[PDB]
Amino acid sequence: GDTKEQRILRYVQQNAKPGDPQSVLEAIDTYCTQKEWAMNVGDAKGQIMDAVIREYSPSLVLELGAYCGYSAVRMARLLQPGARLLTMEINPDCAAITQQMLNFAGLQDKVTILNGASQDLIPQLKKKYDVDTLDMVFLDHWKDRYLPDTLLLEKCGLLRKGTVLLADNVIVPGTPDFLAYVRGSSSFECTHYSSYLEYMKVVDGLEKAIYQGP
Ligand SMILES: O=C(NCC/C=C/Cn1ccc2cnccc21)c1cc(-c2ccc(F)cc2)cc(O)c1O
Ligand SMILES: [Cl-]
Ligand SMILES: [Cl-]
Ligand SMILES: [Mg+2]
Repeated sequence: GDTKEQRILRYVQQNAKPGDPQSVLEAIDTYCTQKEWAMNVGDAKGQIMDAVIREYSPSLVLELGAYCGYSAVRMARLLQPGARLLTMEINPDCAAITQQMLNFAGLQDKVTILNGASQDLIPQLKKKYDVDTLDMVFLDHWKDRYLPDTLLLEKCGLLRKGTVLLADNVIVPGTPDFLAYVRGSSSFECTHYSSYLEYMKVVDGLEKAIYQGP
C-alpha cells in the first residue's frame, strides 16, 4: 500500500491551508507526534534553523537531503523575495513528495528540487545550475557524507568567506568525523546548538560551521 511519506503528504493536503507554509509545518509536526515518527528536522531544531536563517538572510541556499520537504518549507518561507533554495534528493519518491509539499505550501517558485546523489550533482552546480558561491548549506543527508561533501564543495569553489554550513543530526545518528574536522580546522568557525531529536526526548544538535577561506 502507501508509504509513510505519502501518508504525511496526504495529511498535510487535508489538514493544512494551501499557500500557508506555517500550517504545513504544523500539520507535519502533528502527524509525526501523534501518528508516525519521521525523520523531518522537527520543530525543536527547526526553531534554531529559523533563528540562523533570519540572522544571515541568505540569497542562495543548498540543502543536502530533502526527505518530505519539511526543512525546505521551513527555510524557503523565511527567504527574501528573489532568494533561492536548491535541494538535492537521491530518492525519487521523496523528490516527488517534496515537490508536492512545496507546491502545496506555495513555495515552488523559490525552490528547485534536484533528484540525484550529492557526489554527482555538486560538481555540476556551477556550469549546469549557474551557481557562483553558496551563502548557506544545510546538511541533512547521509551522515557519513557530511565530511566528504564539505570537502567537495570546497574543491569545486562553491564556498566563500562567510558561507554558513548548518548540519543536522551531529549527535544522533551522529557525524563524528565531520565534527572533529570542522572543529579542528582553522578554515571553520564552529558553534554547537544543543537540542532534541525530532519528536523525541533524545538529545541531538545542530552544528554551525562558518567557512573562513583557505
Ligand atoms: O538518515 C537520516 N537522514 C538522511 C536520509 C537520506 C539520505 C540520502 N540522501 C538524501 C539526499 C542525498 C543526496 N546524495 C546522497 C544521499 C542522499 C536521518 C536519520 C535520523 C534518525 C535518527 C534516529 C534514529 F533512530 C533513526 C534515524 C534522523 C534524521 O534527522 C535524519 O536526517
Ligand atoms: Cl526535513
Ligand atoms: Cl520536535
Ligand atoms: Mg535530519
